[PDB]
Amino acid sequence: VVIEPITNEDLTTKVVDGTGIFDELMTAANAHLSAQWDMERITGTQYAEV
Amino acid sequence: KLSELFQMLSVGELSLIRTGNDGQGIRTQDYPKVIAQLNAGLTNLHARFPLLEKEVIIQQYEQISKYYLRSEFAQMNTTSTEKYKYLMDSPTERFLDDVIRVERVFDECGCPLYLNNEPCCGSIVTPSFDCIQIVYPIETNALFVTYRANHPKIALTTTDLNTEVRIPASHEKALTYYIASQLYSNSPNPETAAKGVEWSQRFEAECTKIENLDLDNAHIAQTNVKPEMRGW
Repeated sequence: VVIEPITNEDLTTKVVDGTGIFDELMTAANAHLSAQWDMERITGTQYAEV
Repeated sequence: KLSELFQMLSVGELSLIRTGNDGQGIRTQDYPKVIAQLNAGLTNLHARFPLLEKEVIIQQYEQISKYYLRSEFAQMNTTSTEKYKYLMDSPTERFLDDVIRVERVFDECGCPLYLNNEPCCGSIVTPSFDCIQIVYPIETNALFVTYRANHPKIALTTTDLNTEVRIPASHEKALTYYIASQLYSNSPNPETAAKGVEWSQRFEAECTKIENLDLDNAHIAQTNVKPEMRGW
């Protein structure tokens, strides 16, 4: 197997929809948040607060 | 001008909010949001204060008894296909749908007529919010309706910043506070809703101040004519 170095770009791409691990985790949490919010269960303020 | 109002909103009042763009001018994409709120503010000020009163001539036709106050029936609006245009507009007075309240109604000679009077069967009644019903229309007559007028509506898609906002400098702050209150009150965040409420209270305080000082010469008393009418 070929191991790759762990660089800064593997954690954060410094973009909201980045290719990093933190960015992907944010996108995944935002997916659940959007799924809940599409059913008028939370307001925009609570969406941003969570 | 609209450019000055946009700059004033961007820096000073709508500063710590998205629409202000951190005090670097209102973005060219948020125009249809400040303009919608600006129209509401101008309408509020022009309805609560007499900042513009105008008259419109309504020519009476033999077969028409309900006359609608719409530009579709205007003499200068040539885009409409209406067979009879009874509104008598001029290049000076254009009647851009800017009607807030129909106050007084006269005739061609200049004799005042009753408005919304039931016992007198010679009065001009108002069926709807924009209609004028003449139960007795004559082909050789014309009305002289006088109303409190609104600011010519600024279109939501307006891009020219040279469109002049005709308000006195004393009501500039009142309008700006109203815009801030309306834009701050959309969000349900308690902290932002409190600021919106504070802006609303400050706008209602500026209006109260202008009423107390009567900067528009609105609440001015008139000569008493009751002794003459009563036969003293």
